Amino acid sequence: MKETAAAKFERQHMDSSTSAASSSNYCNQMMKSRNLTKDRCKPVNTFVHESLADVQAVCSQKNVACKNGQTNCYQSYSTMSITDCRETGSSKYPNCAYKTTQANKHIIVGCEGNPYVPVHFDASV
Ligand SMILES: O=c1ccn([C@@H]2O[C@H](CO)[C@@H](OP(=O)(O)O)[C@H]2O)c(=O)[nH]1
Repeated sequence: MKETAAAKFERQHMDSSTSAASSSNYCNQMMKSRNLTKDRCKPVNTFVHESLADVQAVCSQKNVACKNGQTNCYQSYSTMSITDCRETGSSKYPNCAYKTTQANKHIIVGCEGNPYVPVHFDASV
């Protein structure tokens, strides 16, 4: 099989199946099930609770600078339901542990391809 950059973005950052984090253990479960903690704990990761179509649409919205200075980033006009997963103080690989926090923010993504879709999650603002 093959995984594209766009598909990896979906695996790492999309969860359209819920309107918001579904439990206090959501991040522990998702960071594991989406294979985001294989070799080390990832300190922060955001999941977006919106339709794929609505997130892909961001690539036709507000062009902004990525934090690294690249100019292929785009900010959403809409405010989106997101979950931020962040390591707790006691998290220690291979037993990675996360606090699940709900938010409603704009997202900033990097985009590529035809169709022109997200390949990178840059920030929420
Ligand atoms: O609000 C944020 C900021 C960063 N990241 C993620 O944290 C990592 C380092 O910045 C990135 O993961 P990556 O290298 O696989 O693309 C980025 O997507 C988030 O998930 N949410």
